[PDB]
Amino acid sequence: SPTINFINFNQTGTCISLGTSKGFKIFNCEPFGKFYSEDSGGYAIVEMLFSTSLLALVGILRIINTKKHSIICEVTFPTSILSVKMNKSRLVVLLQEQIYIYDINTMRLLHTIETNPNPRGLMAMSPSVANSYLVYPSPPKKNGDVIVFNLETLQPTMVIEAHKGEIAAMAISFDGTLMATASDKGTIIRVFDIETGDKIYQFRRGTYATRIYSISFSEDSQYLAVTGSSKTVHIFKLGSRHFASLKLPVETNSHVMTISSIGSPIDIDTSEYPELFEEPVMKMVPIRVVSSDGYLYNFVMDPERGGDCLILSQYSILM
Amino acid sequence: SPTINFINFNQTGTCISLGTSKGFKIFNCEPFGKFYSEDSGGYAIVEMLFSTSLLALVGILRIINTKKHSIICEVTFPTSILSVKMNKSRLVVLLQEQIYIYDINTMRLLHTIETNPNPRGLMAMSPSVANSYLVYPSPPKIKNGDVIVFNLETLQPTMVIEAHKGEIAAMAISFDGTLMATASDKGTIIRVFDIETGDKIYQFRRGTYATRIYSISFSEDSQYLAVTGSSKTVHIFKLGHSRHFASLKLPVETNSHVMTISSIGSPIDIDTSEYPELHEPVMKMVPIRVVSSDGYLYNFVMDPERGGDCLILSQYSILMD
Amino acid sequence: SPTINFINFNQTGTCISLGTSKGFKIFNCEPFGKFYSEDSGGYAIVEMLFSTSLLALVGILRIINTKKHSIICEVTFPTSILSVKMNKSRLVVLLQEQIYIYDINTMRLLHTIETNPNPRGLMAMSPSVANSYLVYPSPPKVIKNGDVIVFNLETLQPTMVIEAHKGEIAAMAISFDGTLMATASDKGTIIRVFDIETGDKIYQFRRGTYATRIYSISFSEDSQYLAVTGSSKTVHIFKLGHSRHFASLKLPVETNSHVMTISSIGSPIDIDTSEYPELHEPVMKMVPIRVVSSDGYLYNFVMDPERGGDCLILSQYSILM
Amino acid sequence: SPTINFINFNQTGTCISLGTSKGFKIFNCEPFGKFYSEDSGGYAIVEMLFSTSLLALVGILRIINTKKHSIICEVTFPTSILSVKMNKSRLVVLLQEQIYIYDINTMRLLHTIETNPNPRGLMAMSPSVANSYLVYPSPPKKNGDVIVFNLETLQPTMVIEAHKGEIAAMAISFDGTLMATASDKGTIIRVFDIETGDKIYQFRRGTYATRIYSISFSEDSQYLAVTGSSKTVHIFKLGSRHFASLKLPVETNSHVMTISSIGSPIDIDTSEYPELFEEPVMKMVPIRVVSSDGYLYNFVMDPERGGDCLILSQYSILM
Repeated sequence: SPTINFINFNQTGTCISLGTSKGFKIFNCEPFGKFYSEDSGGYAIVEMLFSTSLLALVGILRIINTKKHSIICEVTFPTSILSVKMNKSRLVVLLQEQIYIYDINTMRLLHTIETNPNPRGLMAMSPSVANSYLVYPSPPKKNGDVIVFNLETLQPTMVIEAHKGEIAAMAISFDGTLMATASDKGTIIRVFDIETGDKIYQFRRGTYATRIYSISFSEDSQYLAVTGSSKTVHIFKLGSRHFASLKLPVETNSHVMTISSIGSPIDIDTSEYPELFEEPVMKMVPIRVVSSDGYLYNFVMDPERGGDCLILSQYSILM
Repeated sequence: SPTINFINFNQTGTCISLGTSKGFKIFNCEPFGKFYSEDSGGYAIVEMLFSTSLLALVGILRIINTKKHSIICEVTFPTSILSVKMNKSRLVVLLQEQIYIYDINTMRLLHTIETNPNPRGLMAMSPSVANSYLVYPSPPKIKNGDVIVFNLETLQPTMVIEAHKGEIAAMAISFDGTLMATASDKGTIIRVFDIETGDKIYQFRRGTYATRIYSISFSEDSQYLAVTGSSKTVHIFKLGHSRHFASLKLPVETNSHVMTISSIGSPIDIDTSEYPELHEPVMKMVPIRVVSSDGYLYNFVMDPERGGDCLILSQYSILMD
Repeated sequence: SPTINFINFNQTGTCISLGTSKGFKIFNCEPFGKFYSEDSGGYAIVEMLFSTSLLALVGILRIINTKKHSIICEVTFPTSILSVKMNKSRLVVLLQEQIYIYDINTMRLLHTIETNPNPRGLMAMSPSVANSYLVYPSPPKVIKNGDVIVFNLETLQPTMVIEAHKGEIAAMAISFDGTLMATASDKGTIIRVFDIETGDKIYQFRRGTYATRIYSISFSEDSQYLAVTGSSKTVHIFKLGHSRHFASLKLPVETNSHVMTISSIGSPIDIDTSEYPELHEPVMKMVPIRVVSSDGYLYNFVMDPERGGDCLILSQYSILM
Repeated sequence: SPTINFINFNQTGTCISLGTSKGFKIFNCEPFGKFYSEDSGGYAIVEMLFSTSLLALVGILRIINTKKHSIICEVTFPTSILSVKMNKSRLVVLLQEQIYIYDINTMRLLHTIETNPNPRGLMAMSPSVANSYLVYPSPPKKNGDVIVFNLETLQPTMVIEAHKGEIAAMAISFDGTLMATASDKGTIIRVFDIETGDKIYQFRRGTYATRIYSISFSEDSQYLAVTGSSKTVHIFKLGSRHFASLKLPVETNSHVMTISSIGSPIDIDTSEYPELFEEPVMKMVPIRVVSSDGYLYNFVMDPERGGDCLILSQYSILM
C-alpha cells in the first residue's frame, strides 16, 4: 500500500482525485469505482475539472487528457507549486509569492499577481464562469486581508478585512456569490458577500484549540462543512451553533488529514442496512469524507433534525 | 518480503496454498510445514485438490503434479482467468464473461456457458461429487442479484435464485453441496439458500454500516459460517439454528488494508491448564485459522456454547518461516 | 522530512525550540505558529530564554538574536558541548568534565567547576533569579554513586551535597521558583524530589512496574504536578500537592516505540464540554499537557485535577509541516 | 530507529551482538551499556568470540578487530552465508550445501564438508577447545539424523537418530559434553550425550503448534531454555514438566523473534525495586531475553520454587 500525497474532490464533489508516490487514481462517489489509474510516479497535485477528462499533474506543471492519453502542454515555475484550482474559463497556479493566471482554452498567459508570501498555499476560486472570482490572503510584509480578484477582467474588485489574525481556510460557493474564511485559531467562521463585502454569517466551532483545515460549500450553498484536526466534522446551515456533526470511528488512524464535500440530497434504502438505521426510502443529505489513510466515508443527515450523523459505508481507496 | 497475490485453503481446510510475485508455496496446518515451493515467477491463482499432488497455476492455465514434478497439460484462453475451482470430478475455469468446465480425469472439454460480465470473478462450487453443483451470478445486460444454480453432473441449470436486490459480492457452498450463502456488495445482509429447493433458510445481519466483504466459507460440518471484511474483523454465524454468534478481532498492530480469508476446523481437545480461558483440564475448542494478505497466520478458539469474542493462541509468518 | 536532533520548551513552557540536521525552528503553543527558522546547518543544541529573542546555537557555541538577525558573541570550547541552560541572570555551558558559568548580560566568564565525568550531560537550572541554583551530579572517580552538588549561581559557591540515590543519576529538574529539585536513578523505578534549601527529601514516587530508562523530568509552573517520560511510550504525572503516578498519558498505538518524548504542563484553562464528551457543566477547567516526540508530532492532553486517571487526547499537529 | 537484522549473545551470555540495517552494535549485559558501534552499512551476521575484540561481519565474510580498527582477512563464498560460529581454535562458515572450517589462528582452510541442503542455516558448535565437536543435520536427499563432527581431528565420530521429523533447533553445552535437539513439532526436547549417543533427557513443551526457534544451555548446564513463537520461554532443569516459564509483557510487539541465554546465578538488591517483589539480597539466576523489536529483558528465577519469573528491567537497545 503505497503512501498517498494528494487527495481532493472535484468542483462538484462527485469524484475523488488521489495521487500516490507511485501514481494517481480517479474515483467516484455514489457508484463507487476506479475510473482511471496510472502507475507513472510520484504526484504532488492532481486536480480535475468538471469531469471532461482533464487533469493537472504536479510532480512530487503538466496537463494531460486521460481519454486521449495525450499531453496538452507543460509549464515550469521558478518555485514549487503550492496549489492549483480550475474552472471552465481560467487556470490558476499559486506559488510561494506569485499567482499565475492562465486561459484554460488557449493556454496563453493572462496576468501575474505579486502577493505577499503564502506558506500555506491558500487560495479559493469560484467555479462558475458567471461570477468568476479569485480570493487570496494579503498578509502585511490587518492580517486577514483577502484580495477579491476578478478573473473575468483581470483586475481586483475590493479588499475585505476578514479576520484580525491569520486566515486558515477560504472557500467560495458554487455560484460565486458567497465567500467563507476561518482564522488561525479556528473558532470563528465568517461568511462574506463577495459582491458587497458585508459580513452575513458567523459560526462558533472548536471549543478548544483544534485548527481548521478545510471549508466547503454545498451545491445549493445551504450547508457549510468544516474539517479540523479533532477528527470531528461540523456542519453549519446558511438558512451560531453548529447544525450537525460527524464522528469518525475511533479505530481509524489519528495521523490523518480529512476533507469533506456535501452533495445533493438522495434516497437511501432501509432494507440494505438492517443493523444501523433500522419508510423504505428517506431523503438524506449525503456527506463524503475522505482521509489520508485511504478510506472514503459516507454520512447522511436528516435535513430537519440534524445532530450526529450516521455512517452508511466505509470504502477503501488504493484497493 | 515478496508481495503475495493469492491465498486459499484446500477444500478440507487442512492445507494452505499461496502465490508470491516470485513463486508459489504450499503449507500444512496441524503439523505445520512447507510441503512444496517453486521459484518460477509471478503466480496469480494457485488452486489445489484434496491433497493428491494436483495443482493449478495461473501466472500474473497450467496444471502440475508436484510429486512427479511433471506437467499434465496447459490450457490457453482468449481472456485472463479470474477464478479456478476444483473437485475430484470436474475442473472449472471462469473468464469475465465465459465459464469453462473440464473433466478432471480425462481433461476433455465438456461445457461452456456464456454469462453476463463478472468483473469480480465470483464463484462457488460444491466439492463433493454426490452433490456436484455450480453457482455463478447472473447480472442483467431489480434483477441484479440473480444467481444461476448449475448442475455439473448433468450439465444443465437447475433453478434461478432471486438472491439480492444489488450485485452479489461473495458466495460459498457447504462441503456436502447442500447449502449456499451469498452477500450483496453492501455486505449488510447474509442470506443462506437451500440449493435443493431454493427456499431461503437463514438470513444474517453483518455489521452496522455497509462495508466490503472478502470471502465466505462454511465449516466442514456446516455448523458455522465465516465472513471476512474490511473492518479488520471476522464474524462467525452459527447455522445450528441474525446477529453474529462469535467475532474474531485481529491484533491492533495489523494493517487495516489486508485481505483475510478464514476457515473453521473440526472441534478438538485443548488444555485449560496451560491456557487460562477464564475449570476441567480439557474442553473441546473449535479452531479457526485466519491468514492475512500481509503474510501472517492466526489461530483462534471458539466456545460453541459461550461464543463471544474469541481468544487467540498463536501467530506465525507464512512468508519466510 | 529531515531528522530532528533536539527539542525543548522554553523556561515557561509556552514556546518550542527544535533542531534538525538542516537547521532550527521556533514554534509557539497556544496560537500555534512558526516564529522563526533558518536552514543553516546541523544543530544539536537550540536553547531559548523567556522569549526575548535570545538563542544558543551549537553546531552538529554561538549566541544569536533572532529579531536583529545579528550575533551577540561566539565562544569555543576544547570539547563538545553536552548541555546549555539559561535564566535571565546566568548562562551555563557543560562539557563532559567541566562546567562553565557566564553572566547573561556582560557575557564575561564568572566561574569554572571541575567535576567528575558526566557523559550524559545532566543538569538542572532554576529559571528565577531569586533562587538561582545549579545542580550537577558528582559520581566517584575510578555505594554513593548518586551524589549531586547543589551550586549557588548568585554567590558562585556550593551550598550542600545531597546523597540522592544509590545508582547513577539519570534526570534532574528544578521548579520554576528554584524551591525543589527532582532526581531519577538510572533504573527509573524511584523518583525523588528534594527541597533545595533544607535538603530533606519531601516526596518519593514509584514509577511504573519494571525498571526502564527515563528521558526527562519537568515541573509545572505552579509546582503542582511533575511529568516524567520513559521508554515504555507512557508519560506519568505525579501530583506534588501532598507514591503511585497520579495520571498517565498513553500515546496512540500507531506511534513508534523508539521515540524520545518530552512534555510540559500548562496552567489550567476553560474548555467546553459540549464539544468534548468527557464523561456536565458547559465549561470545566482542565490542565493542558503538550507532549512533543522525536518523531516530529505534538500531542495535546487534558487532566482533571480531581479525577486524574487516564487522560483524553484532543488534537495532534505535525511539526516540520 | 533503523531496523535491526541480527541478534545474538556471545558464547558465555555476558554480551550482546546486534546488527542493524545501518550498522552494528555491541552491548553488555550486567552493567548494560554500549561498548561499540559503527555506521558503516547493513550487516546480516555479527558474531563475536569470548570478548577478545574479534568480530565476524557478513554483508546484508570479513573478520575485523574493533580495538585495532583493522581487518584480519576477507573470504568470499559461492553462496550466501547462512550462519557463523566460533570457538578459540576453529572458525566455521556454513552455506546451504557446504560447511567451511577454518583455523582461527592461521586463517588457513582446513576442511570442507559436503552436506545435504540446509535452508535454515542450522548448526551447533561446542565453544570449548577441549571437547571441540560440531554437529549439523543430515536430511535424506530417517529425517532427524545429525552428524557429530570432530573439529580436532577433522573426522565425523558418530551419527544419532535424534528425531523422526525435520530438525528445528540444536545447541551444545559450554563444555561440549551434552547436545540438545528439537523437532519441527516443537513438543519434544531430547538431550543427547556426545560421547556415547544415548538419550539422556526428554522434555515436554508447546501444548499447541508453536514452532521452536532457539535452544541455549546455561554455563553450568543446569538449565536449558527454549524460545518459540508463542511469546513464552520455558526453562527445563537437567537435574517432563518445564521447570519455569517467562511471560513477556503483553504491550510488546508480537512480530518478534526472541533468543535467550541463562547466566551464572547472582545476587540482586531488593531495595532498588520496592514496587515489585516486595532479605536485602538473595541469590537469583538471571535470564536475558532480547527480541528483534530492540528490547532487552532481564528475568530472575528462584532455583527452588521455579514457577513464573519476575521481570526486573527492560532496556532499549538501538537507542
